[PDB]
Amino acid sequence: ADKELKFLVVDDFSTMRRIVRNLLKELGFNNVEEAEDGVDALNKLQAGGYGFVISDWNMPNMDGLELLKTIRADGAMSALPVLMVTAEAKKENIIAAAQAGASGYVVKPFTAATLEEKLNKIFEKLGM
Amino acid sequence: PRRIILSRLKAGEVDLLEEELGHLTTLTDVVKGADSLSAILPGDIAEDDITAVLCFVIEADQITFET
Repeated sequence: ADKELKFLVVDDFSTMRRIVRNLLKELGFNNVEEAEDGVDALNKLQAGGYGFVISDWNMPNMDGLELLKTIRADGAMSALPVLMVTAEAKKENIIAAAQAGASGYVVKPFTAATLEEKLNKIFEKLGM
Repeated sequence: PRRIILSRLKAGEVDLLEEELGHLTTLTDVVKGADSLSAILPGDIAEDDITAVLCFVIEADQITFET
């Protein structure tokens, strides 16, 4: 529940990144960064500082899961929370996310009120 | 039949986990105790995988597979 948590809003789409941003806003979150892909993100992540990957499932060069497995077979990034943002609540996504090691999932578009609740539980389970 | 027993749930979690298990599978005999949720389990997911997703909100030992 850090209203400053560094959200790597990994998504290749700007307006969404913007309302996500504005809702985070009406809810009080204002610290949001944008990335456009997995190599970019992996490159970006090969850097560091990222705490929450609000990663859209899909991107070019390397997607959400390769991102996630490479993230996982690699010594250094093996345990980052990745909130897979998904357009819809689906099981295999939910499970593959689970077997390759993902942290949680959410469905857009949400009201300020909903985004509000999901964040709460991951925070909960990871101990945040 | 394997019964899943989800022991030890939280306020609104009953409703919510009810809501989450509700995404992976379907729960019957939903005993919404003040804090518990038992329901019978279908077998539609490898034990090893149900384990894996509930594991997004809950843990491996909160999970028991009995008959």
